[PDB]
Amino acid sequence: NNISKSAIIKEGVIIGENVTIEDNVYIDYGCIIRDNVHIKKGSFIGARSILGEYLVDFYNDRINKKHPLIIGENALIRTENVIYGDTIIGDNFQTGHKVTIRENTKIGNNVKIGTLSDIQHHVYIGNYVNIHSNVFVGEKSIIKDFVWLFPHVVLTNDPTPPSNELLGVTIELFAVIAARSVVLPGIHINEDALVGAGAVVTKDVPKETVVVGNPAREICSIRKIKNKITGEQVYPWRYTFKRGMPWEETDYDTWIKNIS
Amino acid sequence: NNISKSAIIKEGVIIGENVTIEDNVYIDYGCIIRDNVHIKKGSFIGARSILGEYLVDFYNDRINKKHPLIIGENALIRTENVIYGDTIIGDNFQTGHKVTIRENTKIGNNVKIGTLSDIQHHVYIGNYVNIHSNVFVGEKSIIKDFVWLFPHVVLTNDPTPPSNELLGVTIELFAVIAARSVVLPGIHINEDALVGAGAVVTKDVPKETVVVGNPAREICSIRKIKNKITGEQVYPWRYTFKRGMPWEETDYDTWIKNIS
Amino acid sequence: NNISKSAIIKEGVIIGENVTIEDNVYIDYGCIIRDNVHIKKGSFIGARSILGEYLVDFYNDRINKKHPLIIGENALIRTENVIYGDTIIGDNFQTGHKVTIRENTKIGNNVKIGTLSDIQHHVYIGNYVNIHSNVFVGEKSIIKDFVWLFPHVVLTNDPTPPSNELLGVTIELFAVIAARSVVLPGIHINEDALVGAGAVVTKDVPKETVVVGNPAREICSIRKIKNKITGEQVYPWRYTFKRGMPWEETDYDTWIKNIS
Ligand SMILES: CC(C)(COP(=O)(O)OP(=O)(O)OC[C@H]1O[C@@H](n2cnc3c(N)ncnc32)[C@H](O)[C@@H]1OP(=O)(O)O)[C@@H](O)C(=O)NCCC(=O)NCCS
Ligand SMILES: CC(C)(COP(=O)(O)OP(=O)(O)OC[C@H]1O[C@@H](n2cnc3c(N)ncnc32)[C@H](O)[C@@H]1OP(=O)(O)O)[C@@H](O)C(=O)NCCC(=O)NCCS
Ligand SMILES: CC(C)(COP(=O)(O)OP(=O)(O)OC[C@H]1O[C@@H](n2cnc3c(N)ncnc32)[C@H](O)[C@@H]1OP(=O)(O)O)[C@@H](O)C(=O)NCCC(=O)NCCS
Ligand SMILES: Cc1cn([C@H]2C[C@H](O)[C@@H](COP(=O)(O)OP(=O)(O)O[C@H]3O[C@H](C)[C@@H](O)[C@H](N)[C@H]3O)O2)c(=O)[nH]c1=O
Ligand SMILES: Cc1cn([C@H]2C[C@H](O)[C@@H](COP(=O)(O)OP(=O)(O)O[C@H]3O[C@H](C)[C@@H](O)[C@H](N)[C@H]3O)O2)c(=O)[nH]c1=O
Ligand SMILES: Cc1cn([C@H]2C[C@H](O)[C@@H](COP(=O)(O)OP(=O)(O)O[C@H]3O[C@H](C)[C@@H](O)[C@H](N)[C@H]3O)O2)c(=O)[nH]c1=O
Repeated sequence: NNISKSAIIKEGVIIGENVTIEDNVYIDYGCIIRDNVHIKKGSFIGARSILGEYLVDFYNDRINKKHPLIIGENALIRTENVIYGDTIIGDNFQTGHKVTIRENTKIGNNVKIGTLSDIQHHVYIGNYVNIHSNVFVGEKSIIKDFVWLFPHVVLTNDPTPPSNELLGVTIELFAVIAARSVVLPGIHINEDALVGAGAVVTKDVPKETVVVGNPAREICSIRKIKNKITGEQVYPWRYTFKRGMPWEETDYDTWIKNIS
Repeated sequence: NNISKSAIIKEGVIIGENVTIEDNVYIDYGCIIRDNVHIKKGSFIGARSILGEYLVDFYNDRINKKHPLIIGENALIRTENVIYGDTIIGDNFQTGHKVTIRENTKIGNNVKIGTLSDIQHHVYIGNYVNIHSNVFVGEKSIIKDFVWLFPHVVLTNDPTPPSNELLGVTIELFAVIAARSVVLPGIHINEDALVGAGAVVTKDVPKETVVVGNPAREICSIRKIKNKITGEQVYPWRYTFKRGMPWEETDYDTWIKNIS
Repeated sequence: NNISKSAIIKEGVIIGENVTIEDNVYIDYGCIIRDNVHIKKGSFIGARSILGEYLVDFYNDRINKKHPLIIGENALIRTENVIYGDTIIGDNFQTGHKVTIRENTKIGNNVKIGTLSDIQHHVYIGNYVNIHSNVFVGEKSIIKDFVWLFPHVVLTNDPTPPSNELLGVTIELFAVIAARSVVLPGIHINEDALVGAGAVVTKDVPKETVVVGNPAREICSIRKIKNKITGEQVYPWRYTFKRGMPWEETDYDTWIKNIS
C-alpha cells in the first residue's frame, strides 16, 4: 500500500491491499477499506463506512477482483457510507449518513448526496449536483450539472417491468425535482425545469416549465414563480440563489462570462 | 467523565470526554459515544449507534466543539442510530434501526421514531408522538403532541426550491398523516385532522377534516369514518385507541380532566 | 455452539450461544451473531450485519429469550442487515445493504430484498420474490411467488389509523407493483396484475389488469402492453423475461409442465 504519514487513521479501521491514502486524510473509527481504493488528500471518511465494496464477481469464489475506487480531494464523507469499486468521485464531495453508491458510476465535483441516498450502478452525476435525503437513483440515469433532487425522489429505468431493455432518465442543467417525485423510464427533464413535489412524471418536461401532479401536467413556465416570502421572481434560480455555488462570491452572469 | 458503576458497557464501545452515563444504562456493542453526551438512567443504547455526532463546525479543523447531547431516562434506542449534538431527547424515547437525528432538535417524552427515519436540524417534536418507518422530517417542522406520521411521510420546507427563506410545516395535536404523504412548505395541519395515504398536501388542513389525493382535497370530517371491521366511528382516535397512550389505564376524558 | 471448521469468520465478529454455523459460511468483519441463530451451508453474511436481533421481550429485563433465527443455504446477505429472531429464511436469499427484517416472518427461496428495505413482523414472502430498494412491507402482508415490488413501494395495514384491527395486503402470483406506489390496507392485488408507478392503490386489483394514478384507476389489461423498445407484447412477463427465474434455462411452459 501507500498511506501518508500525515493521514489520520482511527482505531478499528481495517485496510486491504493496493490502497493509497493521501496527505491529511482522516479515516474515522471502524471504517473498512477493501482493496484497490485511492483516497485523495484532505478527505474525511466517516465512521464505519466501507469503501471498495465487493462487486458481484467477488461472490463467485470469494476472491476479490480488481475494481478500483477513487475519491477526490477534500471529501466530507459521513458515517457508514458504502461505496463500490469501479467508480469515481471528484473533489469536494460531501455526503450524509448511510449512503450507498454502486459500481461503474461517475460523480463530479462539488457534489452532495444526502442521508440514505442510494445511487445505483452505471450512473452519471455531474458537478455541483445536490441530492438530498433518501433519493433513489437507478442505473442509467444521467444527472447534469446543478441539478437538485429533493428528498425521496425516485428515478426509474424499466418501462414495462420486469424487462430486458432499460432506459435511463436524463435530467438537464439546473433542473429541480421536488420532494417525493418519481420519474418514469427514459424521460427527459429539460434545463431549468421544475417538477413539483410528489409528482409522477410520465412525459418529457420542456425547458423552464413547471409540471405537477399524478400524472404530472404542465402548469406554467418557471418564470411565473414568485418567492412566497418576498414576492420576487425565483427562477432561473441561478439568479436568485447562490449558497454553495461557484458564483457565491460574485454573480452568475459575471461568473459564466469568465467560465465560458 | 462520569460513568455509573451500574452501567453496562459492552465490547467495542468507544467513549470521548465530558460524557455522563447514568445508572443502569446498557450500551451495546461498538457504540461510539463522542464528547459532550449525557445519557440518563436506565436507557438502552443500540449496537453501533453513534451519539454526539459531529456538527459541521467540526470539519473546519477537525477539532470537536462543545455541542451537548442529552437523552432522557429509559430510552430504548435501537441499532445504529446517529444522534447529533445540541439536541435534547426526553424520557421513554424509543427508536427503530438506523435512525438519524440532527442538531438543534427537541424531542419530547414518550416519543417513538421508527426504522430509517430522518429528523433534520431545528425540529421540534412533542410528547407521545409516533413517527414510523422512513419518515423525513425537514428543518423547521413543528410536530405537536400525539401526532402520528406513518411510513415514508415527508415534511418539506423550501416553497420555491432552491431558495433562502424556508417555511416549516406545523402539525397540530392528534393529527394523523397516513403513509407516503408529502406536505408542502409552511402548511398547517390542524388538530385531529387526517391526511389520507399518499396524499400531496398543498393547502392548510382544517381541524377534524379528511383530505386525500394529489393535490389533496377535503372529502369529509373525520367523524364520518367508521371502523372497517367493527363499523364504529373511529375519530377522534383518542376515544377509540389507547395502546401506548397516557390514558391506557383509564379513559381519555377522565385522564384529561385530571391533566388539565 | 456449533461452528464448522470450514466456516470463515473475519475479525470483529461477536458470537453468542446456541449458534450453528454450517460448512463454508463466510461471516464478514464485525458481524454480531446473537443467540439462537442457525446459518446454513455456503452462506455469506455481510459486514456488520446483526443476526438474531433482540425481540421486545428482551428489553423487559435485558435477558435474551430464545427466538430462533434460521437462514437457508447459499445466502448472499450484504452489509449491515438486521435480522430478528423467530423468523425463517430459505435458500439462495440475497440482499442489498442495510436491510431490516422483523420477527415472525417467513421468506421463501430465491428471494431478493434490496438496499434499505424494511420487512416488518409477521410477514410472509414466497419464492422467487423480488423486492428492490427501500420498500416498506408492513406486518400481515402476504406476498406470493414471483411478485416484484419496485423501489419505495409501501404496503400498509391500518385502515383507519391508528386502530386496533389491522388488515394485511395480499399480493398474488407474478404481480408487479411499480416504483413509489402505496397499497392501502387489506387490498387484494390479483395475479399477473400491474400497478403503475407512483400509484395510490385503494381498491382490489383484478387479475391481469393495469391500474395507475391517485387514486389508482384501471386502464387496461396487461396484455395491451407493448415493449417500448421492441414493440412486442410484454405480459404475462413470465413469457418475456426469465433472468434469475427457474425457467432461465428453458421456457416457462415446458418448465411449468414439469413442476406441476
Ligand atoms: C411547484 C410549487 C412550488 C407550487 O407552485 P405554486 O405557485 O405554489 O402553485 P399554487 O399553490 O400557488 O397554485 C397552484 C394550483 O395547483 C395546485 N398545486 C400546487 N402544487 C401542486 C403539486 N405539487 N401537486 C399537485 N397540485 C399542485 C395548487 O393546490 C393549486 O391547485 P388549485 O387549482 O386547486 O388552486 C410546489 O408545488 C412545489 O412542489 N414546491 C416544492 C416543495 C418542495 O419539495 N421543496 C423541496 C423539499 S424541502
Ligand atoms: C382516509 C382513508 C382512511 C380512506 O377513507 P375511506 O372512507 O376508506 O374512503 P372510501 O374508500 O370508503 O371511499 C373513498 C373514495 O375516495 C377514494 N379514496 C380513498 N382513499 C383515497 C386516497 N388515500 N387517495 C385518493 N383517493 C382516495 C376512494 O377510492 C373512493 O374514491 P371513489 O370516488 O372512486 O369511490 C384512507 O384513504 C387512508 O389513507 N387510510 C390510511 C392507510 C394508512 O396509511 N395507514 C397507515 C399505514 S399502516
Ligand atoms: C404502467 C406503465 C408501464 C405505463 O403504461 P403506458 O402504456 O406507457 O401508458 P402510456 O404512457 O403509453 O399512455 C398512458 C396514459 O396514462 C398516463 N399514465 C401512464 N402511466 C401513468 C402513471 N404511472 N400514473 C398516472 N398516469 C399514467 C399517461 O401519461 C397517458 O396519460 P394521458 O391520457 O394524459 O396520455 C407505467 O406507468 C409504469 O408504471 N411503468 C413502470 C415504471 C417503473 O416503476 N419501473 C420500475 C422501477 S425501475
Ligand atoms: C450539513 C449536513 C448535511 N447532512 C446531510 C443531511 C441531508 O440529507 C443532506 C443535506 O443537508 P443540508 O446540507 O443541511 O440541506 P441543504 O442546505 O442542501 O438544503 C436546504 O437548503 C435548500 C436550499 C432547501 O431547498 C432545502 N429544503 C434545505 O434542506 O446532507 C447531514 O447529515 N449532516 C450535516 O451536518
Ligand atoms: C417494537 C419494535 C419497533 N421497531 C420499529 C419498527 C417501526 O419502524 C417502528 C414502529 O414499530 P411498531 O411499534 O411495531 O409499530 P406500531 O405498533 O407503532 O404501529 C402499528 O400499530 C399502529 C396503530 C398501526 O396504525 C400501524 N400500521 C402498525 O404498525 O419501530 C422495531 O424495529 N423493532 C421492534 O421490536
Ligand atoms: C447485484 C447487487 C444488488 N444490490 C442490491 C441493489 C438493489 O437494491 C437490489 C437489486 O439490485 P439489482 O439486482 O442490480 O436490480 P435487479 O437486476 O433485480 O433489477 C433490474 O432489472 C429489473 C428487471 C428492472 O426492472 C430494474 N429496474 C433493474 O434495477 O439489490 C446491491 O446492492 N449490490 C449488488 O451488487
